Amino acid sequence: LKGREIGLWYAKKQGQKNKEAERQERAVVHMDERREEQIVQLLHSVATLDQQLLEDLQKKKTDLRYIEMQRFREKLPSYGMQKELVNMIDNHQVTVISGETGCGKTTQVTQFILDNYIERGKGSACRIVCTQPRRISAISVAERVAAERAESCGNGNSTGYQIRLQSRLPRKQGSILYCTTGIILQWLQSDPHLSSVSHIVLDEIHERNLQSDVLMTVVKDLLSYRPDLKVVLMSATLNAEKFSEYFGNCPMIHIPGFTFPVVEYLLEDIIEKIRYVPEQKEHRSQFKKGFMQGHVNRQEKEEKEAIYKERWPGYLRELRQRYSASTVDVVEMMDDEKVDLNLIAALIRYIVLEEEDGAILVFLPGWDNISTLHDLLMSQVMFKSDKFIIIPLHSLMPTVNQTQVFKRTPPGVRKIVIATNIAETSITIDDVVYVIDGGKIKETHFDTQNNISTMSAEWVSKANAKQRKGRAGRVQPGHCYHLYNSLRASLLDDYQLPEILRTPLEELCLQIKILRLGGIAHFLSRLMDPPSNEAVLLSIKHLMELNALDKQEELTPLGVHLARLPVEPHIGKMILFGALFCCLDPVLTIAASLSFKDPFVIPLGKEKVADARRKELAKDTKSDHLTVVNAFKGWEKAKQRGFRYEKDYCWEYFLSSNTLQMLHNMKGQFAEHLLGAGFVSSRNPQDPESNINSDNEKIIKAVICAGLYPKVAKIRLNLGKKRKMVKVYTKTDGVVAIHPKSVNVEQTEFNYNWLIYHLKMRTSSIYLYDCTEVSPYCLLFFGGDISIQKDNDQETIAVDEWIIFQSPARIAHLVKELRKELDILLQEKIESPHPVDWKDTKSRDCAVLSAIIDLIKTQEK
DNA sequence: AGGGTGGGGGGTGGGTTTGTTTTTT
DNA sequence: GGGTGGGTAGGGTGGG
Repeated sequence: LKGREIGLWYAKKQGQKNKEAERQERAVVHMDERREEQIVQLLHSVATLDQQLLEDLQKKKTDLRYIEMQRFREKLPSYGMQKELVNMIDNHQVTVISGETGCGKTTQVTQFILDNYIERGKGSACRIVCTQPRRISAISVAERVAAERAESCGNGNSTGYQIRLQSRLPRKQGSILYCTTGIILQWLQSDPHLSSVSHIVLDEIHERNLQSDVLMTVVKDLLSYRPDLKVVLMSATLNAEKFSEYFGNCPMIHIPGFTFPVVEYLLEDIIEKIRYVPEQKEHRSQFKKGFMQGHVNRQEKEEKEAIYKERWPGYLRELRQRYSASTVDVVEMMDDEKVDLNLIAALIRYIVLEEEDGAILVFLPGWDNISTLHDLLMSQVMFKSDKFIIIPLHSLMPTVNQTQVFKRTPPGVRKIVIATNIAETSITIDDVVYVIDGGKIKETHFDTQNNISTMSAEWVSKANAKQRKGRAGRVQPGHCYHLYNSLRASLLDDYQLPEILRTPLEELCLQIKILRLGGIAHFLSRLMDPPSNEAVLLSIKHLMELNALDKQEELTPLGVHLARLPVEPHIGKMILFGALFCCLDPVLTIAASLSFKDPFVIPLGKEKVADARRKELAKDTKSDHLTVVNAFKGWEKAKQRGFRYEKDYCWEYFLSSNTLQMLHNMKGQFAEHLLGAGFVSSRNPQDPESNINSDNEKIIKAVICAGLYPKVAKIRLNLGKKRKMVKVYTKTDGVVAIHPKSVNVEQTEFNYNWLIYHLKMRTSSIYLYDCTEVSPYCLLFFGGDISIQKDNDQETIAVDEWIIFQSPARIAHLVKELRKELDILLQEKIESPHPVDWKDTKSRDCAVLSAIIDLIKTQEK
C-alpha cells in the first residue's frame, strides 16, 4: 500500500472514533418534574480681582525663595526665546513648538503665557489647560511648576492638576490645570464648545496616542466656532512639519535643547574595540519565521528587506576596507532574528574593567531576554560580590522594584539596570551614563481579517533610538551603544505605526456618537493617517450584533449607557447586568480588574512559587476572574486587623498594594454612575439591599457569561493517551491553547466542557489569557438563537448551531419559550431602569431564572 | 504544537509563557 | 516507526 494512502486512511478511522465519542459526552439539560409545572403555570400568564493679581505678583518678587528658584530658571534654553514664544502665540491661532530633549518647554511655555497676561493687566481673563499623556507625568510636572512659583499645588493657588479620582484643582481665574487627555474628552459631553478656556496646550503629541489623535481632530473642527481660542502644540523635532501641514501651515519654533555630549557606537565599533569572538556551535539557526505575519504594513516590511539584501554585498566590501577582517566575519555571521545576549554580557564585562565609574542601563525587548541575561551575569563569579547590584525592571515586577533604582550609590557599586521599554518613557534614573540599546522592541498589532491581535518583536524606529540615547547625557557625559550595523541604522523606520491604525476601533466608535461629532465613518476620515475601510466596517458590524447601535447608527438606549461607562462595550454590559441581578460587588471587582491590570505581581527569582499561591486562591471554582474576587475579599478582611497585617498579606500572596487600592477606588466610580442612571438606590457598592445574590458563585458566572458571550471555547477532552490532555477549540480560530499564567492551565477535571475568555493573542500560538467554565443554563439564557433539532440522539438544543446539549422535546420547548420572555423583560428594564423589588408578582421571569441557575445544574459531565 | 520506549526522513513540520498606557460634574 | 502523535496546528518529493 502507498505510504500516503495508509496515513490518510488512518486519520479517517481515528476521526470517526473521535466524532462518535463527543456525541456521547454532551451534557444533558433537565430541571425537574415539579419545577416544570411551576414554569408552565407562570408561562401561561406571561472687577478688582484682575488688578489684585498684578499686585500679588509684584509683592512675591521680593520673596527670598522665589528669587533663588528664578536664578535656576534662567539657565534653561527656552528662557532666551521668551519674547518670540509669547509674541507669536498672541498673533496666530495655531502654533507648533518643537524642541529637543533638555529644554523644559512643558514647564516654561505654559508659564510664559500666564505671566504675559498677568503683567499686561487682563490676567483674570485667561485659563490655560495643559494636556499630559501620563498620570505620573501630570503629577510630577504640576509639583515642579508649583515649586517654581514658590506656591503649593492646588488649594486655590495658581496651579494644579486633575486626573482620574485625584484632582487638586486651582482657582478659576488665571491658573494652570494639568490634566490627562481623557479628562478633556469627557468635558466635551457637557459643553461641546469647551467654553471658559482661553489657552489649550497639547504636549508630547509625537507619541501618536489613541486619545490624543481624537482630541487633536476635535480641536481643529471646534476652531471655527471659537475664533478667540488659542491652541499650542508641542512636538519633538524629527517629523514636526506633518502637524504644521495638517493645521494649515502654522508657524513653527525650533527651541534648541541642552544635553551633555555623547558618543554613539554601532555594531562594528563595539566588536572591534572589545575583540568579541563568538562562541562555537552557536550559529545553529531555527525556523525562518514560519508564521506569515499579517501585519498592517506587511508589504512595507517586505520591501525594506529587499533593498537590504541588495545593498548587503556592497556594504560588506566597503567594511573590509576600513575594519579588520576578524570583525567583518563576526558581523556578517550574526543572527538578525534575536538579540545576541552573549555580546551584551561581554560588553558589560568590558565596561566594568576599563571604563570609569557610572551606572549601566540596558534595554531588552521582553521578559524572556531579561531573565536570560540575568542568569548569564549571575552565573559569572565577578558579578556576585556585594559591589555589583542588578535591578531588573518590568511591569510585572513588584512595584518596579520599589525605589532602589532612584537611590544613588557610593563609588564602586556600579548599579546595573536591565529594563524593557518601560524605562525610556518615564523612569527618571538620573544616574546612568552608559546605555546599551538592543535594537528590538515589541509591538502589538491587529488583523482586520483574522479578527485577532498579535504581538511580535520589531526593529526600533528612529524615534525610539533617539529617545533611548537621550537618557545618558543629561547630568554627566556618557556613552550610547547600538547593537546593529550601519546598514540597519539607515533603513530604520522614521516612526512607529500610530495607535489609530492598530487596536480595535470599538470604544472609539461609541465615543464619536456620544459627542455628536459626526457619523462614525465620516469623522474617521479627517484624522491624520485614517484607519482602513475594512477596520471601520468590521467595527460597526460588531457593534450591530452587540445591539449597541441601531439599524442606522442611532445609539439605541442600551448603547447610551455603554458609551458613558469608561469601559469596553463587552465589560459595560456585564456591569449593567450586575445591578439587575443584584450581584453588584463581586461583578464590579471583576469589571474593574478586566478594565485595568491584575493585582498579581511575579518577581524574577520566584516564578513557580507565585503560580502556586494563585492556584490556592482559586480554591475549587475552576475560574480565573473569581480569583480576583477571592484575593480582593481577603485583602479587605486583612486590612481590618491593622496596617501591619495588610502588608503581610500582600507579601505572602505576591499581591500589589497600589493596584488593589486603585481597584477599590474604581469600584466606587462605577456605582456612582449607576445611581445616577437609576439601576441602584445607593452609591455604596456593598449595599446589603443590592447584594442579595452576592454569595453564590453560580449566579456570578452566569452574569459574566452574559457580558462576554461571543467568546466561547470547547474543552474537548481526549481520554487515555498516557497523561490526560485537554484540547481547546474555537468557532473561528480552530485550535487554541490556555496561557500558562492562567489558573486552568493544568486542570483536567472540568465539570462542564465550555469556557469564556476575554483577551486572546497570537504571540507564537493562539492563547487564552483567562478562562472560566460555564454551566449549560448560563449559555442557554444569555446566549444566541435557541434552536431545537433531532440528530438521532435526542431533541438536541443548540444556541449557536455549534453549542449542542441534550434534552427532551417537552423540556427544550419550555426553555426556549422562557428565553423569549426574558429578552422582552430585559429590554424594557434597560430602557427604563428601576431598582426592582423582590416582593411582588409583576415580572418573576428573573426570579424563576435565578432559581434554575442556583438549583439543579450539577451535570458533572 | 507527538515522544525519545520511531529515528534521526528534516528542521523549509514541531517540541510551554510575560512591550506600556489612558477615562467630569 | 505508530496509529491512543495528527491529518479541525507536519508531510508524502520521509517510511510502511
